[PDB]
Amino acid sequence: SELDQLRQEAEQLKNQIRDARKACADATLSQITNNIDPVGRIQMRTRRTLRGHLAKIYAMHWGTDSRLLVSASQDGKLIIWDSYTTNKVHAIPLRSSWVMTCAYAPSGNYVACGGLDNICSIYNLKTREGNVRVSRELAGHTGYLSCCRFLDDNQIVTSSGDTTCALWDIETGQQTTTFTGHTGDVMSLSLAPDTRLFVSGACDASAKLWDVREGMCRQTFTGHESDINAICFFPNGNAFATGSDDATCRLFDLRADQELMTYSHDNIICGITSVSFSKSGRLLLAGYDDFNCNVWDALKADRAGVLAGHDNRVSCLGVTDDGMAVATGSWDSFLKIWN
Amino acid sequence: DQRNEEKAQREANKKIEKQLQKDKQVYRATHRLLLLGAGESGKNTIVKQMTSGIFETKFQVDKVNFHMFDVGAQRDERRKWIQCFNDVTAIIFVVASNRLQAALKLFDSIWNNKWLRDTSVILFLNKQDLLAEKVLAGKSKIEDYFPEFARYTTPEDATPEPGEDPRVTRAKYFIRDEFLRISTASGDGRHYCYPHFTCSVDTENIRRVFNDCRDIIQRMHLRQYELL
Amino acid sequence: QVQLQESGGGLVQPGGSLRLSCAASGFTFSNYKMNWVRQAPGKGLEWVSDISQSGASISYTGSVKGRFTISRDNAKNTLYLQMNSLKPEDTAVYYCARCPAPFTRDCFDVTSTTYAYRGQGTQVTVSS
Amino acid sequence: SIAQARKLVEQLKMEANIDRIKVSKAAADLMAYCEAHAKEDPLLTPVPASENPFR
Amino acid sequence: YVVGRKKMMDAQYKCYDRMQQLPAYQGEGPYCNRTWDGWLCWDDTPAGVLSYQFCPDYFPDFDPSEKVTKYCDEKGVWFKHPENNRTWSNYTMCNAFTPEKLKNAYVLYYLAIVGHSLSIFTLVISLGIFVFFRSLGCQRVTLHKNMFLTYILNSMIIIIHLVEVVPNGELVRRDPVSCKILHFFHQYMMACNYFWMLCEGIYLHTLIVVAVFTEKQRLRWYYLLGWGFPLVPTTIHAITRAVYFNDNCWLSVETHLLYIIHGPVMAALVVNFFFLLNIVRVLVTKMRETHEAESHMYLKAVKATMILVPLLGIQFVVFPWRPSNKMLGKIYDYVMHSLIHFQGFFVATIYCFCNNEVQTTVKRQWAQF
Amino acid sequence: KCNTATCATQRLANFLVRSSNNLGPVLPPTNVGSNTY
Repeated sequence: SELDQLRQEAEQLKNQIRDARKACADATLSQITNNIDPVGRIQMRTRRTLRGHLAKIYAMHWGTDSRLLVSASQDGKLIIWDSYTTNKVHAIPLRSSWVMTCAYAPSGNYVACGGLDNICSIYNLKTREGNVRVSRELAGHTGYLSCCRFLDDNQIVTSSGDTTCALWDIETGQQTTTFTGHTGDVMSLSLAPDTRLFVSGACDASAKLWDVREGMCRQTFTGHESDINAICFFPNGNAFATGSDDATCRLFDLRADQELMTYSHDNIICGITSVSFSKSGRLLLAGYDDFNCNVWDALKADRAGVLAGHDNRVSCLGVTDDGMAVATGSWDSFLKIWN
Repeated sequence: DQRNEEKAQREANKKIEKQLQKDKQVYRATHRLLLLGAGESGKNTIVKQMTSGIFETKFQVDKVNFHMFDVGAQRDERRKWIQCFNDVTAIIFVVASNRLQAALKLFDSIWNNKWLRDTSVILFLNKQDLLAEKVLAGKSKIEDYFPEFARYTTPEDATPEPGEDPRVTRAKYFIRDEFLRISTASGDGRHYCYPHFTCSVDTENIRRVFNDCRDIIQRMHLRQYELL
Repeated sequence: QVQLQESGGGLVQPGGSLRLSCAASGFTFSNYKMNWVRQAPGKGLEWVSDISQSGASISYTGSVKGRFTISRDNAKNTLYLQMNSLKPEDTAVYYCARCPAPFTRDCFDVTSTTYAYRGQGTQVTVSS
Repeated sequence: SIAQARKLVEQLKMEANIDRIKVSKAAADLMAYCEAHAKEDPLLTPVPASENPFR
Repeated sequence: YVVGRKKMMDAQYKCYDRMQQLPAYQGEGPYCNRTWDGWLCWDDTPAGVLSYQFCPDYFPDFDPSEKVTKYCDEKGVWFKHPENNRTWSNYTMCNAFTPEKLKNAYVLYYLAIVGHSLSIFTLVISLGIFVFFRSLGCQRVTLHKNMFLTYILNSMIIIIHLVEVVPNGELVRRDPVSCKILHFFHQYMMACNYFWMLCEGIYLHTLIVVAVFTEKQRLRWYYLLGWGFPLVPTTIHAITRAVYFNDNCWLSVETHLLYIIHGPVMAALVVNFFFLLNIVRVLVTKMRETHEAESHMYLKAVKATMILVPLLGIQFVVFPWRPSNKMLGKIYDYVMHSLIHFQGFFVATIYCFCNNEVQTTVKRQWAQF
Repeated sequence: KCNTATCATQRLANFLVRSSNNLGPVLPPTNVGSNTY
């Protein structure tokens, strides 16, 4: 039948890509990094503690000013903190009570939230009466929302559990382009610092590089053995790292199109929930379900001080744009800022 | 000049914590419930007893708040959004009493989940009358789906409603003990199940939920004091 | 690359035993709980069997608990499902599924209509 | 289930014909970024106190 | 010695009025006539009748519980002690067991100074753990933080009262007012401790039997009953102990005015006993609903009862009898003083050290070093 | 007199201050023989 020949030529394409990539691999990145000098131990304690949430924390996002951060909890509340004064700023109630994601505008004028309601809500913070109200609600996703990332003041990229990623358009309420390439629930995504390309990881153990300009799958990155729950870019923009539930963290290069290093350890067994990089890229962070976060190095596996300050499962974390300090989130409704 | 921003954020903080404690008083006094069922399980009747990806129904029973959440419009993938329900009071399970083995496999997965441990399960065996008539005529009996049904016997603690078929008591207790075999296996003393016998006309299912929720909170309070 | 391919199957006479395979690659075969599902024509997916990591926890569907027999080989990274005396009720394509989260006693979404960690269907037609 | 197979092969055909650089150059470009901005990495080296609002 | 000498005259005139009365006989017959002994008064008794009356406290070696017996000759006559040929009565029993009773009191003294010593060092860690750790914050631990504070204050006051007041002799002979205050603080802290057990009793009862769904119980009544309420019986007993009966340092235990505080305390502990029976009844019927093993059900019922006795103070209502037997009396003092003095240690071990949440919290915060 | 278990510590201190010489040696018990009543 036609399904047989289409499947057969599909496998032949997988082979010729793999053979071309295998011929492309000349020297593992571990070999070229054999002459580098390890940084050592950068063990550091927490600086600030943030309290005020009722239920577990699922997501957070940092601000461009590297001072404002917003988190979401199952109680139906959005809280924008102050990393310096520790004093809360805004308290946004939610119509639903099962939010599973959060975001932050590049200019600080917008936030995002989504969950089991299958509707992404955009809240405008710079209103005219000094209060907070929802600006636009986006409906059309069949499944729950899992990750949102603002590209600019007009368009937003949201990933839902309907196996499709969408590029919405505020002030219109309709989708512009849809990325129907995944065969599993999409968990997290991140955008490169050029508002042109972004990668998205789903529950099909594959991270796909999309293009918002044409709405097609530019490249596909594989290597993980379980569902991908975290993803982040290298500061240069030509590389990105992922994180799955198999206690493995891998580094991918947009030009190599294959895994380079696996930042895994035999002691860690729980899955990763959130990853991030440093300003210079000479570091690596990855959350875990064993109540603490590990610190690595991009050039080679160099275990630094473990950021162990949480009681429940770590579900979200981030790094400031200036790279001065980092933040972490956990299900104990507690947020800490490590520097 | 810089202190005014501080007192502004402090005043903004207190007015935020005031509303947080205001909503905490109703959040701690609300017993959220997860209404879960299978395809054509008859769970709509429970909703009517008193698009969007989830439904809500706020009903009070003797100054007690119960919040049921119905999963509507979500795909069959449950391994990701079932983790959000690790803080509810109980997960109401609806079965269409092979459409029965899948309910047992879904109950087993929820029971043995790593986050959904510590949450109890309220089981409702709906379609009790429809199942009773079909086993009475004998056109489609459940031995094809359960070969051990012949070797099963009526429990000593059976309470058959008078006039119920000698066969319906065998059927309702067999399905009841099927879920008990799963709950008692992984049960370490943190969450229990309360199977019930729900018909298509009985309106006392709301009273059953109140009694099970009372047992859940009582066992939780006993566990905090290490008494039980 | 996570991929599962199954073998065996075909037209079998009633009362004839048949065996199936499930070759797994791209991951650790020993650190996952593998399961089976069936898709009867004009019906939905139905769970058939499963097996734990080592092989201690093994369950089968009540509909055919006795005749079916499952086994796995962690060293060779291949799993085998043995079926004896096939009945007309078993004329369904069998898909090799794979539980996503490792080191878990539970397993969600085994019989979902659309699943990533699940191979193709091996047709097993039971007819005269 | 015939349209989805065509979409999978078409996306795979367009993805196959792309330019991929050698791993040696990709690693060299990777280390070049770290060596140039290592001085402006606050997480890499502990900055002196009283220089950040995280006191 | 000289204080009893003043009491000798007062007690003498007391009976000389009662001696004037004629209770001689219901029926006319031979009977020993009323007399006056230097130590105590004697009424009329039948011939050859060994009548006994309460023994006085002329000298410190005399015991109040014991009694003295008038002795007349068995053949219906008066008795003269064979050695001295003068009237004698059974006054030796009053001071017979004084040396033996003085050694056991020293054992009870050091058992109290050690019991309260191993009731503060063990509790400062328990109080410090609950305060420094914010992850253990709830209404149960909130009452435990105040329950432990009462044990610490009660233990410290008893230690100060047993080392600076009891071993001092010239202090009590001068009757200092400061000594009365240390006694008022002792009675207040004792009554406050014996009402926080009721507060823990009523709080635990409103979580298993009634008002289970009620969250955020008002702590105003628990704080008032724990601290505010016990102030009333102690201040009523204090003002009444200055008009009807007063002595040095208010260290008397023979006046019936002590029941102003200890009376309502016993009634508060009876309510805790009824609550314990209701709680264990609900606990039993809970295991009955699951068809649990009979042997394991009794084990959980006994274990839950044994861990609630120190919290609710059930040992006071279960053991209110002071056995008059000499051997049983010594055992009762050893058992009860051990349950009273070594009580803050038992509550700390069960509810802070044996707690599963506290152990996991300490292990987690210590392993991250 | 009180015999309740609550007033048990008070009955220990009272016996020590009265019978014992402020936690010290005591004069031998007063003569209770026939010579003294």
